[PDB]
Amino acid sequence: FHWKNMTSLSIEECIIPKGQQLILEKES
Amino acid sequence: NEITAHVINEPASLKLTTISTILHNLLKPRKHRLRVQVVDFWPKSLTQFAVLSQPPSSYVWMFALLVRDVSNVTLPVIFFDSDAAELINSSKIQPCNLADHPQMTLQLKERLFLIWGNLEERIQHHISKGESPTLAAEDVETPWFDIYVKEYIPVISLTFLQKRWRGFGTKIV
Repeated sequence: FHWKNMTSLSIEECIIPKGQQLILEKES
Repeated sequence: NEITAHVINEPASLKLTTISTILHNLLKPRKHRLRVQVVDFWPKSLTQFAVLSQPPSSYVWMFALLVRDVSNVTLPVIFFDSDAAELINSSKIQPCNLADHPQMTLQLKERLFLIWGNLEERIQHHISKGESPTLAAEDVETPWFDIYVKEYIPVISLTFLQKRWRGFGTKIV
């Protein structure tokens, strides 16, 4: 598959929303 | 698929799945483990592997590795900021304007050599020849390593095209 990230990449896309970060942090 | 001594992972209880499984009951954040090979990367210049975050000259790591699994399917894995620092694993390699730091760029090349072998060389070879960078992957054997990815949906309907993956807990040694 031709992925978007292999042509363009921005800081927006790298930021994990605070709520989703909390889910990952707890399950760790 | 014997993994390199050159990549260590953080202690974790996650078990090994595949990229096929990841792409094929809801869309919440997930945390996977893969045994993988680097097949491509972005951006093409290592000179652009750190970007300006806060003016006038505060930079952060941001790049993506296109990785491939036993199941012949690829995934773009983003290394950003502290996770990219974790991977790089070198006190002397820090985010900055890389164009102004040739020696450090060379040091970055040498470190990333341990995860993608002759991939970068071949990718640059093709660019100079006027050919597609994707040709590089089949020219060379790149090493195998375990990688942890965190799956998430950033704020930029809501589809799968909207998911991103971020590497973490993985260091070059």
